[PDB]
Amino acid sequence: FTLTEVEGIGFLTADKLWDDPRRLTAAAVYALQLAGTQAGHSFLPRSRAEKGVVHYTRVTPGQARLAVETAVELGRLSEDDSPLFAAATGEGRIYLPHVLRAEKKLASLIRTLLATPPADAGNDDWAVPKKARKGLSEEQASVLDQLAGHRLVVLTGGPGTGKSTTTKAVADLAESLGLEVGLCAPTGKAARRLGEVTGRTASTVHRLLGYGPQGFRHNHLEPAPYDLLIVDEVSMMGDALMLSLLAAVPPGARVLLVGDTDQLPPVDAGLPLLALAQAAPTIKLTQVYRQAAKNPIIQAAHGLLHGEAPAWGDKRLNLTEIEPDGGARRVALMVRELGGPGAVQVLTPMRKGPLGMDHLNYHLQALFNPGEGGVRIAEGEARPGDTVVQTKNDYNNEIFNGTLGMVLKAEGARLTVDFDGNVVELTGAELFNLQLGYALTVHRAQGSEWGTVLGVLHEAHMPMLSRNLVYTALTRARDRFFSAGSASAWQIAAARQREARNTALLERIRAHLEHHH
Repeated sequence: FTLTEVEGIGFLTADKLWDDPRRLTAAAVYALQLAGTQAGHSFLPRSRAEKGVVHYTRVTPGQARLAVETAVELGRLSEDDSPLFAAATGEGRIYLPHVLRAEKKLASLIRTLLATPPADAGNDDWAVPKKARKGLSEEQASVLDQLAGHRLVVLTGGPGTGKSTTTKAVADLAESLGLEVGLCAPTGKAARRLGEVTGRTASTVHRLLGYGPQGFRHNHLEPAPYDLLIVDEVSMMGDALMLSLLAAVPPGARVLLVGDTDQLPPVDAGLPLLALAQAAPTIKLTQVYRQAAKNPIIQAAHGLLHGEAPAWGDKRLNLTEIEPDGGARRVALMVRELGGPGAVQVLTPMRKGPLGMDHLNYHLQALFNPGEGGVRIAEGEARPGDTVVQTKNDYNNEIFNGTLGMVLKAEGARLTVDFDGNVVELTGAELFNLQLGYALTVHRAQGSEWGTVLGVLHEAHMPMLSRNLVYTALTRARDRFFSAGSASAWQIAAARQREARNTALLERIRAHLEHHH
């Protein structure tokens, strides 16, 4: 059962391979793991931890109590009942030890960044000319002023706002002052877009941090060599990667974090951007561009925030009702009508089930790349001409999680794929870390943008029908968004604010600086 923690194997398999204290204390560890995985919680109150053990192992509640208690005293879980900023529930918090540590380290790192001024002894040479605020609004310009004598600044804003132009004004002003600017996003397509709009070279957060099988090269011992780090799409970053980034900022150096707080929350535990947007000096763009204002998609997205489903029927924003169980063929035909795979990106909330990703890919592949005798992968078959997605990091071939590839040939049980120039032949186990990429899930689509998007949505995706999911899906589209499924699925998404994550980061931050000195 000690296999619960070692990366790869877990409780799942160790259980159905095995009512003994060793099982129970590990089922406690497992209850917390599932907390992070499903709901993105950094912790669970004691009662909810105990309830998880009862659910996932079906012991008595005293056995679940003993399990959690045994896990704590052994160091396999952490209790915390410290009065943070708000303190009075009669109940302690339990964490995976490393998740409590990360949260405390991140809060501590955030506070020193907020409580210290920028410098190289105690210098300035960050000045704000009227030439620097050229064609910026009161708000967008204020980011340049806030950066003057603050090391951590946050820029939030929805799609209509001008974060691109604001980000460019920052990078321009900083390099004119002589500073080294580093540009940064969580995904490769986000990174690329940031380089394009700034007219510079950007990197994934992991590249910029020097990532490999050894971990991150850059950290407090060897900072990322930049006087100003610019990071975009921070909505996607959980506590863990935030910590790895912020810990890599040279002392006295600056960081500008830019995000859309209404996007989906991170996949990993935490809501750092949301915490930072509340504690750090944050510029919240509220002005939509004129050409953005007219865009139906941008308007539907803002309606979502008012818990209002989109108003369909526009040539740029419409919905065609389909039945999910047999409706994937129809989606493939809808894509053909739009000029095929090249002219439209299909998105779905989930991988499995009716109109899930696997369902859609089968039909997309059948209709646009018919054929036989390809190399079998995670699900279905890969053939030349097929798009592919890498689903976990290949450390040997240096292919990152979520890289899109083009299958050039599949011969025997060997797949030859071009990922973004990296032509690489794959076999064996690393064939099961590939999936067909005609249809992408909304989560895998985060940070990516297309001209037109076909978004599937139906009661069939019930658990995933949240406001944030439908907000992200919609903001993947620049020009046109077509939906397939049910109108009412959207109404259920719009009415449903996603669940509240357990995170104490904000509370820890406000502890560190407000009630201190």
